[PDB]
Amino acid sequence: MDVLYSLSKTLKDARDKIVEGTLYSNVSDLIQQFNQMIITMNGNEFQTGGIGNLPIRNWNFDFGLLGTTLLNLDANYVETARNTIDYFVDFVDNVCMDEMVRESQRNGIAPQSDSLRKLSGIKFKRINFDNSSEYIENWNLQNRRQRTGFTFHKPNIFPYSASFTLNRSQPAHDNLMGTMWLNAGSEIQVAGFDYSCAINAPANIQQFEHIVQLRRVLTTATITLLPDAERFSFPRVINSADGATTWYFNPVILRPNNVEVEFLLNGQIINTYQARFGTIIARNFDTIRLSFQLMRPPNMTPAVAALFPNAQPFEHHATVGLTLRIESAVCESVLADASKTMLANVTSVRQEYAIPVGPVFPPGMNWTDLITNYSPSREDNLQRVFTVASIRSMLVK
Amino acid sequence: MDVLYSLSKTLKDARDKIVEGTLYSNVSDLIQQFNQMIITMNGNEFQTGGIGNLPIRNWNFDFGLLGTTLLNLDANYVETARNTIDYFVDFVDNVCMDEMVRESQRNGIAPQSDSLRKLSGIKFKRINFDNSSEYIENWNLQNRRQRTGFTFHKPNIFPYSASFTLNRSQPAHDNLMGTMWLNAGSEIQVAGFDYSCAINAPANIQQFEHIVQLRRVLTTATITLLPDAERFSFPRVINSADGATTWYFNPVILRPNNVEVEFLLNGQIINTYQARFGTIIARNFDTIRLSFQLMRPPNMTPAVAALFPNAQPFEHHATVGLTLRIESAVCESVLADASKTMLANVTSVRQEYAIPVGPVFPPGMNWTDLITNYSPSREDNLQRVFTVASIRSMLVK
Amino acid sequence: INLPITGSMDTAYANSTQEETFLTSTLCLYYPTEAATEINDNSWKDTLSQLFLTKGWPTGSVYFKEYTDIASFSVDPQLYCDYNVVLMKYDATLQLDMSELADLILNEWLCNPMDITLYYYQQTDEANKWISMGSSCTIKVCPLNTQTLGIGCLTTDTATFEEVATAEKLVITDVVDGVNHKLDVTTATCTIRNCKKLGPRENVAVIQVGGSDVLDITADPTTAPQTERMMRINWKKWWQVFYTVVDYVNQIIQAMSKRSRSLNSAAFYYRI
Amino acid sequence: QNYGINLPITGSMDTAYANSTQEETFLTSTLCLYYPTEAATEINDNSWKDTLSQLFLTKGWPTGSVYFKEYTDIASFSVDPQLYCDYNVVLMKYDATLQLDMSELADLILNEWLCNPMDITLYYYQQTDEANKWISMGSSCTIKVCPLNTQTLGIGCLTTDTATFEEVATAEKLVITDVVDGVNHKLDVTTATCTIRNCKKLGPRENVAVIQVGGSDVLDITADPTTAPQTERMMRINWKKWWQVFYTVVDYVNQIIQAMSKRSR
Amino acid sequence: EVFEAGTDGRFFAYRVETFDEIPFDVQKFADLVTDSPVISAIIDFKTLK
Amino acid sequence: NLNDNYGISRQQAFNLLRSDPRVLREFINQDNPIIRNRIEQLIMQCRL
Ligand SMILES: *[C@@H]1O[C@H](CO)[C@@H](O)[C@H](O)[C@H]1NC(C)=O
Ligand SMILES: *[C@@H]1O[C@H](CO)[C@@H](O)[C@H](O)[C@H]1NC(C)=O
Ligand SMILES: [Ca+2]
Ligand SMILES: [Ca+2]
Ligand SMILES: [Ca+2]
Ligand SMILES: [Ca+2]
Ligand SMILES: [Ca+2]
Ligand SMILES: [Ca+2]
Repeated sequence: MDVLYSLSKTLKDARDKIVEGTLYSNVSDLIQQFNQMIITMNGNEFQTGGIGNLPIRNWNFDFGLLGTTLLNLDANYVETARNTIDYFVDFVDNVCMDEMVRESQRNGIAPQSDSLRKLSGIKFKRINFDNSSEYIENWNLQNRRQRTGFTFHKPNIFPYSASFTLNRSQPAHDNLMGTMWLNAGSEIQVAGFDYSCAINAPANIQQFEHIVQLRRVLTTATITLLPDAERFSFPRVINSADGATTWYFNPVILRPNNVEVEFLLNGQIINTYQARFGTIIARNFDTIRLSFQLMRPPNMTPAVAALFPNAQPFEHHATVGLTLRIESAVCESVLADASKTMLANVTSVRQEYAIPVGPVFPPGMNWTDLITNYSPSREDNLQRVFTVASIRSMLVK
Repeated sequence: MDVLYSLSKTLKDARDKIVEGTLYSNVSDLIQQFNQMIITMNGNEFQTGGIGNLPIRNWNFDFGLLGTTLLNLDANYVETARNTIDYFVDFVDNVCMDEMVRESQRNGIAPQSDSLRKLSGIKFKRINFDNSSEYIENWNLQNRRQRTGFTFHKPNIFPYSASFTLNRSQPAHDNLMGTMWLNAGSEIQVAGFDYSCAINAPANIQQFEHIVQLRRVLTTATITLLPDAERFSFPRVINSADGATTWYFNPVILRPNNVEVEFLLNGQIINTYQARFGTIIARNFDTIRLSFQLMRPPNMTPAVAALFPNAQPFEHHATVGLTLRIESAVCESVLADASKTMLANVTSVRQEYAIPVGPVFPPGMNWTDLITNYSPSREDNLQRVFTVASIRSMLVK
Repeated sequence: INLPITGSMDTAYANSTQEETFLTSTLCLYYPTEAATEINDNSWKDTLSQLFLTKGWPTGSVYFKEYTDIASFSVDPQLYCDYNVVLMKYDATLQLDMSELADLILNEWLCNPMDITLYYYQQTDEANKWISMGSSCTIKVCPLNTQTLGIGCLTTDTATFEEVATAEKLVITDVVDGVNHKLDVTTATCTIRNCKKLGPRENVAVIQVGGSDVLDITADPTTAPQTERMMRINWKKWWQVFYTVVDYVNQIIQAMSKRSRSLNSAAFYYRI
Repeated sequence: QNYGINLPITGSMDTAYANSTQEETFLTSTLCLYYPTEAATEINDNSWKDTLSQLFLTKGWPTGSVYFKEYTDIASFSVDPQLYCDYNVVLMKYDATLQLDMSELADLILNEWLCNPMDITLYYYQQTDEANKWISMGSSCTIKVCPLNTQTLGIGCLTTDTATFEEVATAEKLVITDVVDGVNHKLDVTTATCTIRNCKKLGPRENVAVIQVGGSDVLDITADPTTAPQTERMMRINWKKWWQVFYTVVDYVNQIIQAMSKRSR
Repeated sequence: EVFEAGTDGRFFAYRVETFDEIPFDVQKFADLVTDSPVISAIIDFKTLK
Repeated sequence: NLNDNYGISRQQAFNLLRSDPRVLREFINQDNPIIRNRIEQLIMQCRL
């Protein structure tokens, strides 16, 4: 894999650096590297494909070296170099498209797409130039096991769940208490709703708690915690649990008081925030506990008093909300984001070449069912395909 | 750690192979390894202990080598070898005890017991002889990432959980429907009981399901499934949930029909078995679903018709049971069994030298509360202490 | 039950309890004698049964319980059916009577007996009222003070007591909540009970056959609400009223929901 | 507090048995006895109620938690029994001629019936299960039934001549009728002095306790002639006086209330 | 793969080209006989072989 | 959608084209949501 990244990087740097008129003092090292790559590759025959609608291709490298005699590169040299480079680029794209599709429950880190097994030999190890990118660096590190980490902007770690929970229900659904939540991508919008506005409750206060349990630990998360969740703040017609009947939900927002956010780890508490909003930090957390309240206003104007009476009809249901969006984060494991096209490349390749469903990844690689069960085998294979996807995207975008 | 296992193995093989009358041809390689170890050790001063009742011991090595001039061994040589081996054995045992008692959440794989760090240095790497044992082998594999495996016989993977679940309950507990399970160590005994024998239910059938969600995956599990679980098959007097009142349970065992055992991994079903009892196999699974039925016999003789009347008293309660034992299995992680004593050695050391409760392990290392939350920190520390416990057990038993 | 319930918003579940009972519903109308008087027919019950049969209700599911007058009906209303409809005529001289009947049947009450002589009672919350039923209930009340004397009344002279009910069969009395009252009631002809208001009774539906909406179910004067199961009609004949009810019973039944607390025959629970 | 729903309950087997709720349930509950007039007649004392109350006070039941409610006779009691308390006891005298009525009383109070009304002038009724019976209360009920065939015609009876109907009751104050389940019946009843109600027997009422005072145990609660059960709250005694019976009840009131259990509905 | 069956309680699983018995697989024969076309055994395996 | 996500063989594709009940019910027993949704929609369109 390191040699695959090295091929991709030196081909990128050859298409960038080697241009007409440039100075050999700037590309001597890269030309020695390219010539060594050519030498190491000359005499090998590779096969690529053999799964789904991916064709079966054969590659046979017999090229000529690049002259070390010049001082200023001319177009008659660049043209030959690019004729040589386009073949390597097609070969690398095809290898990456062979490797992003395959899976294994046993040693997923161990390569597939047997051309890559061949490249893993000891006669190909002379190709390595530099491994600086994030994914390849974390690859080499996690192999030489150390404290690694990928940086993410707006990560997709929450599987899509839009659901509610009723702690007081009736068949007519006229006096309820409960909590609603949408956990999607990087956002959690939660809303505790009481139809009585905490009149029959003790101290005119009603509690709500929402516990989210991540499958992989994060670190150094920057979070934005705002009140007044939006998508649980307008009229609604929601179905019962059992699907028998429905019920109306006409919300009226109130502030959450004595609010609390606990970022935990293995049941232990790590960070705690009380009545703070806006930007917050979490140094490490596998679990989030939001705890908020609905406090009936002791004083009330005529309108709001006529909205919160002491009888059962309760045509305006009091609510207390919280939006929480993870903006940035850092994770030892590999996930999706709103910045990087690695998952998109992988899924697009699989969908294009009609890859049968395998033992490890879910059908179609739907991130919901892929993060609701993120077992080590899935994690390893996902890291591998994301790394070769980064590689392929350094060349063909 | 590898050098610790090396020390222990060559000391074991020295106490075994180096005996009167034997032949230098059989032990020359081991003697060269021993003398190399001595040359490496000599000049270093180690410290050991300093936690709980472990005394603080300072080890200074200045030894002589073992001759290579003889063909047959004599007692004048065995005696020297024994006086030189006893010191190393005491040193290794004390280091292993100092290491089994230390914990850390930060890099639990990296060594505590700083003498062991010193041995993990790069001058002490000439001591390695053979990393053959299963534990040290999986350690080296994990360091050089690969698909490991520990073969367990009767693994204690289930935490002790005896509990019931009532889906149709009353205050007097006179017509009940529910399921009762005892999940202990390597075995499960589940049983679904109906006091009406499915007279009002549709089609004269009642469905029961139990979903065991393991904490770690297993592979190549050999399992023994039988009907009519025993410990839920005689009269019982059980307290309710709140421990406020009790209820009686006088069973009558029937067979489970429409029985289905599903071994799942990541929610994807993997293995399915229908009406097959005896020795069965599961190849990869993180979850088990046992789904059986209680079917009212449509044709009944008088002695059994007098037990299932159409009235509420119901002094005989129809039941259907299932027992399931995981006789053998394989796991990429480390657990306890009915074959190996590593856990017992660890807990015995700790109970003997009175180690305070650590941040990671619970007090006394109750395997129930230590498998219930099998977090990665705990898993790492447990692999580590188990490995050094095996190492120590190879010397002192 | 204390335990929680869960749900979702994407699913199409289709998985739900199926069971049996009395044959999938019952319905009971409460119509005034005036209706059968105007009709002057002895087959109209069967006519309405065979009509309801078109709307789905089988033969042995619809029932009619004639009541002579609102007060007579208020005297021990024994509703034991899975759906109850109450046709009720408008009379401006009976507003309080036909609002007390509504506050009694639409809402669910938990009543304890009361011994006027041996004890002096009081109200705790804004839902702990005193309901009295019988043939002629004349009630009189004297509030008391911290030192167990009277306030504008005398513990001995019953004439000094303050009158709140005169020649009423059903009375629903709310007095100041937090003081001890002394009562004088015609215990020979009426029984008084200390009742507490609970969640509503979704099994009854009032239908004001006549004039505009007047029923103030909530004794507090600030709400004056109007529930889904509080209907109005404009009438000049009774056959048209019944045909309307039958043509639009599915909406009545969509507005009514079976009980939740328990089964019972009267309009209130007894808990001593 | 999700009423109107039924959810899976869960627990464990490691929790310990909690304290004795006795000496608190007595205080926060009420006990109602139902004795016959013959008892107070034999006794001929005015303060026997205060006496039994001061005796209960030793067992724990406070003064105004106990209630006594007389009834002249088993049939007058069967006429609309209204048992509204938290623990009911019913002392019942034995009479071989009243056996069926004092068994119907048991089948009516020991259990919890879900009762829908009935109108005979319009409809013809049929039973659906074996627990959907017809209970008739009043002062003198005279019930006659005519079963019908598939085509709405009688079987050994005519749908006009009420004399040809089949008689199951004759001037009974309480009746509990079970008929063949699957056939429509036309009914004749003394509606003026009797109300009939179509009732389904649900699970039992754990709030009452019948105590037969005399003869052997005969009460066949279950209408089906196979069970003939003896429930836990179906007690027997042998008597020659009544003071001994009341002292027995008071001394063993804890076993009685352990056999009983506060209601569900 | 050919799966036979009879009301008399016989069941033979074999191959098409080289008729050679094979262990009979219930839970596959059933899922096949449900949907897949079924054929008469006029030439049943005994006489066929 | 099926051919992309649940990668499909030549025979399964040909038989789904021909609307073959055998393979249709093999998928419906394999619990393929891409097909179960279509079939539930056929129900919700065959209601009335
Ligand atoms: C309801 O049934 C459908 C199909 O039988 C199933 O997919 C769904 O999961 C069931 N509902 C629940 C809550 O399991
Ligand atoms: C439970 O019973 C024991 C034994 O009588 C008593 O010591 C304890 O205080 C009781 N529990 C409570 C909460 O009173
Ligand atoms: Ca009035
Ligand atoms: Ca006055
Ligand atoms: Ca009041
Ligand atoms: Ca009788
Ligand atoms: Ca019957
Ligand atoms: Ca006859």
